[PDB]
Amino acid sequence: XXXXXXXXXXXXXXXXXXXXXXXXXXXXXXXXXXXXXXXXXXXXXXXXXXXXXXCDGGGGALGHPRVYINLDKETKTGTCGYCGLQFRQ
Amino acid sequence: EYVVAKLDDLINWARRSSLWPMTFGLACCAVEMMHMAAPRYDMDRFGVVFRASPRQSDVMIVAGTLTNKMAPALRKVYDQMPEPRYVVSMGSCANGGGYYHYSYSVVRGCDRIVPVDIYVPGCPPTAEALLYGILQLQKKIKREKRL
Amino acid sequence: VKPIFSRDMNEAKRRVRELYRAWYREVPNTVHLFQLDISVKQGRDKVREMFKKNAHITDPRVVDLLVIKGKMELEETIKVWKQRTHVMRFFHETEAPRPKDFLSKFYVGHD
Amino acid sequence: TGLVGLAVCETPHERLKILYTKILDVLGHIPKNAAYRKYTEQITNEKLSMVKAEPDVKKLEERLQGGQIEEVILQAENELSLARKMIQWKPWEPLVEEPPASQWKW
Amino acid sequence: LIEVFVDGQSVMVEPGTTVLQACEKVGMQIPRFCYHERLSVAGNCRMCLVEIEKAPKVVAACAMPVMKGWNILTNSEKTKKAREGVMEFLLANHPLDCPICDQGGECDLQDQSMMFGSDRSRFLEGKRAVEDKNIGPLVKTIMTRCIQCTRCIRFASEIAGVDDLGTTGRGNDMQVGTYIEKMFMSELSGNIIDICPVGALTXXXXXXXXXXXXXXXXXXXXXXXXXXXXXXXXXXXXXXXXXXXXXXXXXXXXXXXXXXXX
Amino acid sequence: TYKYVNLREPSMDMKSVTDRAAQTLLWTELIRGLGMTLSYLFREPATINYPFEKGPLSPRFRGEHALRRYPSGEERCIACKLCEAVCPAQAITIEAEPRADGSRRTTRYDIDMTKCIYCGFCQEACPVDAIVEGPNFEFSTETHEELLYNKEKLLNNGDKWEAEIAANIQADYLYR
Amino acid sequence: RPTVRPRNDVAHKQLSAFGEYVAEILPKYVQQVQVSCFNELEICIHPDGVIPVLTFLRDHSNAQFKSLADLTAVDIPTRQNRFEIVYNLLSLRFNSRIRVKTYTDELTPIESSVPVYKAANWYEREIWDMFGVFFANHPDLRRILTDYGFEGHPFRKDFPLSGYVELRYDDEVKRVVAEPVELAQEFRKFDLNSPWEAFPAYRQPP
Ligand SMILES: NC(=O)c1ccc[n+]([C@@H]2O[C@H](COP(=O)([O-])OP(=O)(O)OC[C@H]3O[C@@H](n4cnc5c(N)ncnc54)[C@H](OP(=O)(O)O)[C@@H]3O)[C@@H](O)[C@H]2O)c1
Ligand code: SF4
Ligand code: SF4
Ligand code: SF4
Ligand code: SF4
Ligand code: SF4
Ligand code: FES
Ligand SMILES: [Zn+2]
Repeated sequence: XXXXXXXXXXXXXXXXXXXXXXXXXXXXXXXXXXXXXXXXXXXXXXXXXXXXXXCDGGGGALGHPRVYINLDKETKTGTCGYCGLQFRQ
Repeated sequence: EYVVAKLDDLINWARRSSLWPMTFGLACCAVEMMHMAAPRYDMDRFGVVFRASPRQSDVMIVAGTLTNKMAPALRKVYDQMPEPRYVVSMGSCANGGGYYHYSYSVVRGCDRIVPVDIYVPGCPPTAEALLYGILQLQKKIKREKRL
Repeated sequence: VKPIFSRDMNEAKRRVRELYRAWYREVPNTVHLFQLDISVKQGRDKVREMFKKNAHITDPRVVDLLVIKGKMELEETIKVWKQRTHVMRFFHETEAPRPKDFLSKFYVGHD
Repeated sequence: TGLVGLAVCETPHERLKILYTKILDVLGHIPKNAAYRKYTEQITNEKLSMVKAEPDVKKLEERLQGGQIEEVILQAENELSLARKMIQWKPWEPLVEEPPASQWKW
Repeated sequence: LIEVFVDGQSVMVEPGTTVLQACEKVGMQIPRFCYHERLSVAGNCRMCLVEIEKAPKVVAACAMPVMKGWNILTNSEKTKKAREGVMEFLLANHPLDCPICDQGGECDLQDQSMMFGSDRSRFLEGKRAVEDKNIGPLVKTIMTRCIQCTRCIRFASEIAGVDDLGTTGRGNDMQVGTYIEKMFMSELSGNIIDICPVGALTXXXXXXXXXXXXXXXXXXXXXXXXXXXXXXXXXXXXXXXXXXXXXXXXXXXXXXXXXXXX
Repeated sequence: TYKYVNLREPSMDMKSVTDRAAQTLLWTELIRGLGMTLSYLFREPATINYPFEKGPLSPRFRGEHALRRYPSGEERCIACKLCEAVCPAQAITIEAEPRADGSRRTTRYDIDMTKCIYCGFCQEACPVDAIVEGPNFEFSTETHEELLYNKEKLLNNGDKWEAEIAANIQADYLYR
Repeated sequence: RPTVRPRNDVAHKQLSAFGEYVAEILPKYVQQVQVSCFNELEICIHPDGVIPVLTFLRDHSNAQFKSLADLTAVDIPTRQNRFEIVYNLLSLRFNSRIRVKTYTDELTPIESSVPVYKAANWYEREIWDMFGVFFANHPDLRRILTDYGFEGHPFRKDFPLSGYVELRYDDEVKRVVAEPVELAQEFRKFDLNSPWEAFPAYRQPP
């Protein structure tokens, strides 16, 4: 999504009737690719066997402190503090 | 028409060949500036000559930290320089006060004293990264005086 | 007594007088030796406005410290020291400068 | 043979004996009740006995110095200046100066 | 008034004064979790355990009064062995939220681990998690971060009026929630987020906006609602976002108005 | 310990005096000093031309800042202000707002290159390992504005270096 | 303890003998307070006589210090008397480190250490620069670390880190480097101070 000319990335406003933005005219402004967090919802939810499940990115190699997530309510799946990954049952 | 465009590049090639920098020993950056002389990473007679001299030199490297005591001192050096002059702010202190910054004595930005064309971000500015500063300067010289 | 400083009450006033003569003689000398800058007459007017802000005199302890400081910041010219028309310049060149009024300052909106 | 310092290593005995006997008299001019005279005298008398017993031996120089006689002579040379300054400015004999304000803990 | 020496220094105290209340006169703060200012005196943690001069078992500071002239040491050998132990029990079943958690430096439990608890290691394997409790406008409540104490439980019963928070289970499954799905009433219950030591109950309007680190505090009386004075407002560059209740003797009873907190 | 720098009269009589005089009459030791550079000329120089050859490095090296992300999308930075307070230059600024619904990860994220003395402190203080210092040298601008890093974006554009970062961090977990 | 303790106290009682020996002279003119902690000795001195204390330890039969090398000063606004000039002294023959302190507010002049120690005059210039403490009977009191057109004293806790005159433009005037501009970037004031007392025994009763 883009408003007029400049494209919005990670919730950002361009300019109100072109007043603040003037430097980004000759040089092209930066934009993060897929910054709308569409890849967060694109990942499929994993099925759980236990009442509480531990989350990890990829062991001790990837930066993820261990958080236990509770699954009690049927509506709205529980997600960890670091990841957008959801768990059911 | 064709000769006019090609002769301009020949004058620009003269600065692309050799650049004489000022040896300012005003920093820890200056020790890394001495690593440009150190054989492992060299622009020495590739372009750089360590003869320096306040008048004959074309380039001046502002090495690191500048105080309010050196603020009038470095300004008069810039006036002694010839018209084709390029200023490299090698080091984070030279870019805008890497450390200190909010301090009373250290001048922020260097551009408040002397205008900068090429910025080098590194504290201990690695000689590998320092090699870019001279190579970018040579690349930046493209076209001078059309009419 | 405690503490000594340098002079006692009345003697401290005459130390300023000796300091005033030494700085009054240097402002014509710091035009040819240094730079033209502004004016010889305007440089002497800069002296009088400096001493007006310092004019209070309640204790000799405060006065004596001003003499030592006065024999330093005004000494930065006598024994020939590098400044290059940047140091030892007291007057603002790029000052706006702001005024104290409820109509002038409030229109610009400050504090 | 010469010492490493700028002071020349001169072969002189009893030179240490003259200076150490001179300083004892200066201490017994003005201070008498003070502890400064009472404590410094017994160290000097202990050192003078080592000079009288040992004749030009390096072991005598090794006692409380161990940097030859040249370093020990410098200790005696400034001792007369330190004793005269202590006699001129009263500090050891008299104590009557005001106490500091009650604050010390950071 | 009966006098009893605490850490050798003698301090005069009332006949019905608490052990922690007596410690305040000697200028020493014991490790706390259950309040002493306005909330009712209750156990249900055993952190403030102090050892007497001649006693086989340590007594809690909130419950046990001084009464008789008995010596009690704050920096004792038995107390330090106790304080390091209880901290490990509190953190054996703690969800690990510290970087994500709304509090960080403001958290009382965060400081007590640094000051009193064991540093080198903590023996733990497998922590239980609680389901998120229902909350209305103020305070985005997370039951996992809660340590299960009695502070907010008594706050709704005594200070706020309308009771909602209580007990739900028995073991390490008992939640501090309302059990029945119902939103919390306004009145003066907006100050409940400021009461809790852990990062469990924290204001939803100013959640994750600014941490306790790097925020300039200034005290000012609130304009909205009459008889409101002393409220700390964190600047944290340009615009103020968090407003917390400052301690007052007579003007306010250490609780901000629900209209003023949001 | 004592080592002594003074020679204490190398010349004594006849034979020891003449050779000490011969080096001062003509030169000898200058010709011997000439031979030191002579052999130094023949041996191969250790020189690296930058546009073609590259100098030695390490698995852990700090250059230009770039923030990493999870393998299945999602920004790894959690917004703590942890790295903000540790920063000795105060180059890093962070203001956080909730992302749409549920998630709470950043809004303002500027790292000044006018500041920053390069510590790896922000790499160390980070519990989620967001800022990982990649092998970077190439950075040269015309202005301060072009040099100081904006709200993530250019930091997120470190994807071109994140392939090396992922390889370098594999030599970082359980340190060396 | 194996890794928790740095060093066991053994020379502490040996260094405590110095805490008695100088105090055995007992001057109200000199001695006052003697503090000894962590293999180190600290003495504070009455303002009236500082030179007689410095002539002592120099030479002397019992202890030979000679080097009155490093010289510091403390800025603290808690006490009624502000500054605290701290002398760090080292012995070569004796191998020990002793400390000499001053307790006076010293906005009013204090006695110089130039006649006793040669390198002391350079440090005395720094104290007049950063703190603003004048030394009586001093030869050549000149500014070193401060600017030539600098107002006040750069270290004092009464004024900010940025200062009043700090930013130096060039702009409109061809040669004159600017001074009166005062604005700088915002230094974030951290309010990080931990609740609960850090250490016992250090707590003082109100
Ligand atoms: N003291 C006086 O002489 C005096 C007295 C009274 C009034 N004034 C007024 O004050 C002003 C003084 O200005 P100045 O003479 O100092 O300016 P200037 O030195 O001539 O500088 C003007 C610059 O603008 C560029 N430029 C202008 N027109 C251009 C065009 N058509 N195409 C490309 N480049 C162009 C030129 O670049 P290139 O060289 O690269 O083309 C030149 O470097 C005048 O406008 C005049 O009205 C002056
Ligand atoms: S940028 Fe780093 S290396 Fe260069 S002068 Fe500053 S502190 Fe020294
Ligand atoms: S409640 Fe306190 S200790 Fe626990 S995660 Fe939150 S901030 Fe950290
Ligand atoms: S929410 Fe807080 S106050 Fe309430 S029981 Fe849990 S830890 Fe205690
Ligand atoms: S870089 Fe790391 S420490 Fe800094 S805010 Fe992001 S997650 Fe927190
Ligand atoms: S490397 Fe150091 S100075 Fe640079 S952002 Fe990280 S903590 Fe700050
Ligand atoms: S703090 Fe006293 S019982 Fe919990
Ligand atoms: Zn996760």
